[PDB]
Amino acid sequence: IVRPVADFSPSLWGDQFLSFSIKNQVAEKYAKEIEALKEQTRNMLLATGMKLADTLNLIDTIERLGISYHFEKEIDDILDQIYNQNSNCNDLCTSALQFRLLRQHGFNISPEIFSKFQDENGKFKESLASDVLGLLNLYEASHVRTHADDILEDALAFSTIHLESAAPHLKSPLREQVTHALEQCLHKGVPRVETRFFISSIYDKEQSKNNVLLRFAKLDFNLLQMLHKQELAQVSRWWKDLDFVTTLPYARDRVVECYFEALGVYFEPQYSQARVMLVKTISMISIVDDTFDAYGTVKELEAYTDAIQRWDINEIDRLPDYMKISYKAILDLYKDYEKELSSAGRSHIVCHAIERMKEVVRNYNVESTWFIEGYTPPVSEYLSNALATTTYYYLATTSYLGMKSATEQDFEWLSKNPKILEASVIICRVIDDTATYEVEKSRGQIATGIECCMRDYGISTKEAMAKFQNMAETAWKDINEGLLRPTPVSTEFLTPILNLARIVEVTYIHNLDGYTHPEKVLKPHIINLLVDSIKI
Ligand SMILES: C/C=C(\C)CC/C=C(\C)CCC=C(C)C
Ligand SMILES: [Mg+2]
Ligand SMILES: [Mg+2]
Repeated sequence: IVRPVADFSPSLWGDQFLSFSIKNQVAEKYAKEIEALKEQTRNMLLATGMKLADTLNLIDTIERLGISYHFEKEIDDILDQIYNQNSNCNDLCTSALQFRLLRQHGFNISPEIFSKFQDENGKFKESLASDVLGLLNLYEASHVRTHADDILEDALAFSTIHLESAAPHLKSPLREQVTHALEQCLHKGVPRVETRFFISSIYDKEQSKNNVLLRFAKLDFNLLQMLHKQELAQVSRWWKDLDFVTTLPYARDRVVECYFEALGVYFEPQYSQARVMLVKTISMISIVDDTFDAYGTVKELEAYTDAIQRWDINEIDRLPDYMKISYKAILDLYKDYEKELSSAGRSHIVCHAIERMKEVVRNYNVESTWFIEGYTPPVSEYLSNALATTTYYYLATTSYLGMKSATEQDFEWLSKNPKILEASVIICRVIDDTATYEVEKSRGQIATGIECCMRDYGISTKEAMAKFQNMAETAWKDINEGLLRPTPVSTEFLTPILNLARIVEVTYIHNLDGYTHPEKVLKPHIINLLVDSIKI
């Protein structure tokens, strides 16, 4: 049997992550000062008689500095109270910020706060075009719209045109903040990435900066980075022992990239265990994808699918040699999962993640069949299979495994394919097909998402690409709507789904597969998040 040619580039990273020894003295020094700075920060938030604009600017700063995970109660109480006071404020800057912070935290504040800034048609008064800060905040707020927010239909285009016009003459670092926002808005960015940029390129360079807050953010970012470095070391050891880089040389070698993805789903230390489990699944399912996609044969892929469906060690002998590697590693990864959760009595929940992995594999197989036959389904039929081949129902289920508070009713909710999860899956799927379109019409892909769409509707490649853009916009409005209270589960179980959508946007920025081709988009992030500390 003849297999296809290996074209995946090797891991950029070698072994620079394989061993990290925490300087335990440094850590304890950071932690001790952090405790002091934490209380100073708290007392800032609990301070009385602050004006509205100063309270929102404080919370916004703490959030961009990446330290708001320390003050979830205090921030919640202050925004709640702001929500219920429905105060009037005649300042675009403060109104737009009030809107974004409330919406991001689930409070369904009314978009009518923006009507006083519009003319008749509900178009923004162009007299506002010289209010750079107001424009900046309207621009960030315009990314948290729901379907009930068509007052804001114009805010993105209006704020964008005038930020571009103003940017070249703005002072620093405001200029760099605006330029960055136009390339990457806050709401759809990965939080650690946005936080590293804010600390280093913006706040550190602010004439007005608060020194307590800056030192806090620098120390906290560097202290957490040490934890992530440990995790990546241990995950890097795990990957090494499996040695798929030699035994399965057809597969992408990307455990570091998988770690970055999992660090986007959550970065806080309380999710250390969840983070490590999640990375391992991403790795493994990336292997199964390379097998179906650029190596295995029709007959082989079917025995793989059946074996996965059956999910029993007895089945290895039914599969060719190399597939036995994949198969046993998968089954043992899940025995390990069951062991990690024993102590706490949560071993049973592994089966949810398993059922979603079986589903992924089935749909890989269907997609193979469609390719071998040259079948070009209608869009509806394409999606009923290709949504799950994003792995996003699978990764979202996985993300809960390590979260100690995840209950069985939380997994029940996720199994019913709730609206927020589906939106996140749709974003992943259409970003994929827009990016990997051409590159797969080269390898003779006949059932690419875009193709199905053109043939189904009778429309050119462009119009089809714009139709996928619309499903993504619809999907982001659905995610934003899914964060509004009352939430169907704790917000703690909603954020991973939202972060899954962020991860996809950040990895395919500028329409290029950054996981397979990490050097251009993911490499600078991995360096800023996992190599270089923030110079204090
Ligand atoms: C956008 C396309 C994909 C995501 C492919 C399916 C996912 C993987 C093969 C895991 C690595 C990439 C992540 C963004 C988690
Ligand atoms: Mg694939
Ligand atoms: Mg494929």
